[PDB]
Amino acid sequence: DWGYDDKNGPEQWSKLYPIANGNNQSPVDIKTSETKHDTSLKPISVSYNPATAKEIINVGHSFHVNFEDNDNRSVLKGGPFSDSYRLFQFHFHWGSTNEHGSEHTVDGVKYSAELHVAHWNSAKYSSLAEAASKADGLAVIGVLMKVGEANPKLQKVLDALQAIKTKGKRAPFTNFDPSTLLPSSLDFWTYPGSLTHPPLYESVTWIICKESISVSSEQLAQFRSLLSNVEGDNAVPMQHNNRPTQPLKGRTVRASF
Ligand SMILES: CC1(C)OC(c2ccc(S(N)(=O)=O)cc2)=C(c2cccc(F)c2)C1=O
Ligand SMILES: CC1(C)OC(c2ccc(S(N)(=O)=O)cc2)=C(c2cccc(F)c2)C1=O
Ligand SMILES: CC1(C)OC(c2ccc(S(N)(=O)=O)cc2)=C(c2cccc(F)c2)C1=O
Ligand SMILES: [Zn+2]
Repeated sequence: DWGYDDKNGPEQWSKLYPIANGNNQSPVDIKTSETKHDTSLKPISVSYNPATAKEIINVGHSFHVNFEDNDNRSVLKGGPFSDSYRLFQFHFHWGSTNEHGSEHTVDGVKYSAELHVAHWNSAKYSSLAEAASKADGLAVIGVLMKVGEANPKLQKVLDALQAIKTKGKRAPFTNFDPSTLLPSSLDFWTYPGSLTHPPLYESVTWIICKESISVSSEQLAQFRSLLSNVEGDNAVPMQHNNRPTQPLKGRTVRASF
């Protein structure tokens, strides 16, 4: 139903998903003059087991790399968290052009694309499903991506894309540690927010990295070469899937630095 186009995109979401106009919506513009340093913030600690990598799948508006959810082999802790959060997938957002495709912005600056590494609170909840709509249910690391030099760490992901050309296509995807996609500095901002597309639950603690990572124009072109349609239908390229930033509505963005 929803999407990113002229008829079903972000401007239209609040019709079926009224929380689109909520007070903890994501993404946001991080104004660095207005962030608050939090000395009680601990360093971010991620520990992912490459063996938890399971599959890669075209979900129509995007593609996802899913991880096995059985145990806490791959976890995120530290930062603002009391609980350990279990990794369950990562994915990207990008734009119609190579220069304008991220979701979060920093001091009004839009980046080329964005990496999201999603986790759920398995310490407190029974399942991803139970956590999905709890204020403290999900944790997502966002990394801003800036077009420039090719990023060698993306290669395994990119090579898999030809195996998931149309909506619903899935392929095995194993032995990969997405922490290798993270920048060297783990300075970060954090703020309370939401999924950046429907159902838009305000269930997400966001961790946004201070440093960007690279991506080349040719690599972004591989993202856009995916199709949003089901095989057999007319081809619709997966051209863009980033949401505009949303008002902070009183929220405070905390900085670890
Ligand atoms: C909108 C609705 C019902 O939700 C999902 C979906 C939910 C959660 C996650 S995830 N990986 O947990 O974030 C990913 C996808 C799909 C979906 C799943 C596989 C292939 C596909 F083409 C679509 C849907 O059709
Ligand atoms: C299977 C999986 C991952 O789980 C949930 C989900 C489960 C339970 C609850 S809750 N907290 O019980 O209301 C909330 C969400 C969805 C889901 C995805 C898109 C739209 C939607 F409405 C639900 C999924 O695709
Ligand atoms: C609640 C639960 C498990 O989480 C997500 C989800 C996670 C992270 C982000 S994001 N872009 O990082 O904020 C956005 C959405 C979905 C989901 C729903 C519909 C389609 C889909 F592909 C995924 C879910 O069903
Ligand atoms: Zn995302």
